[PDB]
Amino acid sequence: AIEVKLANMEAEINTLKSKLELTNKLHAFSMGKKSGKKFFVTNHERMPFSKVKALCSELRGTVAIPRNAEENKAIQEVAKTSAFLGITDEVTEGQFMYVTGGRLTYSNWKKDQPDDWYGHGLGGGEDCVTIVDNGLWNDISCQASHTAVCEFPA
Amino acid sequence: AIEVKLANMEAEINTLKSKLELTNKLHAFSMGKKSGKKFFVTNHERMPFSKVKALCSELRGTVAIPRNAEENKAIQEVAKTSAFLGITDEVTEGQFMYVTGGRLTYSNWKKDQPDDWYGHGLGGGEDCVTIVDNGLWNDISCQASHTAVCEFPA
Amino acid sequence: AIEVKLANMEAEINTLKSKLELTNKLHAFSMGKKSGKKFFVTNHERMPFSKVKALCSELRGTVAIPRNAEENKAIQEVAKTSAFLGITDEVTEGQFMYVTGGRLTYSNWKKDQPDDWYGHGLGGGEDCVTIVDNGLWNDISCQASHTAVCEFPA
Ligand SMILES: [Ca+2]
Ligand SMILES: [Ca+2]
Ligand SMILES: [Ca+2]
Ligand SMILES: [Ca+2]
Ligand SMILES: [Ca+2]
Ligand SMILES: [Ca+2]
Ligand SMILES: [Ca+2]
Ligand SMILES: [Ca+2]
Ligand SMILES: [Cl-]
Ligand SMILES: [Cl-]
Repeated sequence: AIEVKLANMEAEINTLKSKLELTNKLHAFSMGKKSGKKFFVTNHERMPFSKVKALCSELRGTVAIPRNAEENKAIQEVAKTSAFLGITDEVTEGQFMYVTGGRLTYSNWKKDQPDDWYGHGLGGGEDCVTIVDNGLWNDISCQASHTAVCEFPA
Repeated sequence: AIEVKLANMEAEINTLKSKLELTNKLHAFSMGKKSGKKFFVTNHERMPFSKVKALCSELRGTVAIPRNAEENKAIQEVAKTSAFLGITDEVTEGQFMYVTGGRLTYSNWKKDQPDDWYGHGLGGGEDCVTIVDNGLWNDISCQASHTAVCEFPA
Repeated sequence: AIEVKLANMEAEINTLKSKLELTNKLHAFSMGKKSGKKFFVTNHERMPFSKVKALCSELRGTVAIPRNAEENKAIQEVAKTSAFLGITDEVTEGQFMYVTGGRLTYSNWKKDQPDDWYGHGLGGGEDCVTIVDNGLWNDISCQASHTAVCEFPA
């Protein structure tokens, strides 16, 4: 009994691991993940930047980051409306960095952006960035509520 | 050593349980579940009430129930058409009841509703309720087939 | 106490098996699987036939196969564009077989199809099959890239 039972349970566990792996692969496929390509997902909820970061982290992902023109379109395609990107200049004004560290390698800044505008009325300038429906970027208040779009690896 | 092996397997199972909880959260998210809000989902197949209860209960859910405005809205936006609500007046006509227990509070009936049209010839009167595209409710025979839309806790 | 821990472990694994089954049922439902019907899913990615086969097999599914008009409509609605079907005449030219075995029965060929056309330039004739926007079929090169649509049992 004992050792045989324990050995069986090891196989039961290993089997459940593979089944859950498959379940994850099937769910990623159903949500449009393309082979060897990172994928973006949203629940279409609007919330402040801090909450987006917290939510994506809780899903073991990150706030969507467009690294090139293709991903930028992929993100605008998933969001539909304005969405926060994992890029901010909170650490040093004027210097945008990825939430995952490092300076920008790609940008699609809209005409007259970024400007750290104060007139929004939420207080402070603008330290966060949103991708709008046309794919263009705009620095906005991290306090404002925009669509949460999480990114998961390729 | 048996005990060590056993402890290592307990740790594995705990990892699997966490991974499954994550799988569930990411799925809810991908299907639009909003933070702190009920989760409404549908496959679009229409069937009699008893079947919907059996189906949602198989998924550890309940037939949708719009307890307030936003919820009634969410349901009507996920249903796309006439879908059963978890409400019935089989204990006392006119006295609708949440299948989960409790007297009907919020409501969005249609004019001339409920009429309890006992005359369809398929099974008594109209003891069930369906929400339609316009969000309004109508009392319908529980024998009739309508869209299955389940709800899951916030 | 070894035996108590082993018995709790058995119960833990079963609870996990039960939870994963529910997760799979919920996912299929959210993906549009009707009761007692097989369901079709796509990530909307285009690739050669061998790739689609490999991908669906990895998910424990098979390349979509219409066995009647309803299923043909279901697949057509899911794909939204040209997609490979699990039907080919690669074993014996002119005779179409299902990838899971057996001679093709139900068909929905477009007028003048199949024609084993070589004029595409991809080399060889046309041994695979795509369902197009209107639901009609066309034999095509297995080397061409079409939408990956997988089928999972009822
Ligand atoms: Ca076993
Ligand atoms: Ca700034
Ligand atoms: Ca700005
Ligand atoms: Ca009644
Ligand atoms: Ca009525
Ligand atoms: Ca326990
Ligand atoms: Ca051929
Ligand atoms: Ca052809
Ligand atoms: Cl800010
Ligand atoms: Cl071919």
